[PDB]
Amino acid sequence: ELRVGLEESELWLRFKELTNEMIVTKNGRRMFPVLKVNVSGLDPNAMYSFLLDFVAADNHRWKYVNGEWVPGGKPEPQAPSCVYIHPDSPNFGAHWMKAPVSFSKVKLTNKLNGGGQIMLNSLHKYEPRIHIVRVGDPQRMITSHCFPETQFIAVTAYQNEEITALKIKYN
Ligand SMILES: CC(=O)Nc1ccc(-c2csc(N3CCOCC3)n2)cc1
Repeated sequence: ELRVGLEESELWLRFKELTNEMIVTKNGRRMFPVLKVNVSGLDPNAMYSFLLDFVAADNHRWKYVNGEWVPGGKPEPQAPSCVYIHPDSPNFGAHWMKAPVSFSKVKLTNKLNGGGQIMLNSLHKYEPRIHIVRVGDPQRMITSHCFPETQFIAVTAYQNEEITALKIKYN
């Protein structure tokens, strides 16, 4: 059976405890932690592509007030659906199962200036999601997994000084 496990889940949870934040910039910013997953139960002989997108978590915005995150207004219109294609795609099941799959090069932006980046609205919460797409399949089978440990609020600058400190501590 197909199993996709989050790697470094305890590191993600140290960030989620504080409410995790990821910087978005005009030119794009890599994530820390990096999203990495282990995979078993693909057909080692078949070929798949791996995709990453970011699902909006709430029907409202957030704001950091008196040291706490609280509901911060109505949401901005949905960011356009951008998908990040894992650079190893397409590849054999055996390739994806050989070692954890890392999305270390994805960049998050708040400006649609292209470059295979993901556009996010500042002060909104997102949950990373991975899709596995079978190659050459007339049914276009796709399997999708969410990772609740990895939820974060997109920000143009860190709000929580503890997040700023944790980002330096572990990176
Ligand atoms: C059942 C069903 O809805 N299937 C399905 C839906 C969406 C995709 C999809 C979305 S972007 C994509 N790419 C991007 C280019 O490289 C790999 C393929 N594939 C694939 C299959």
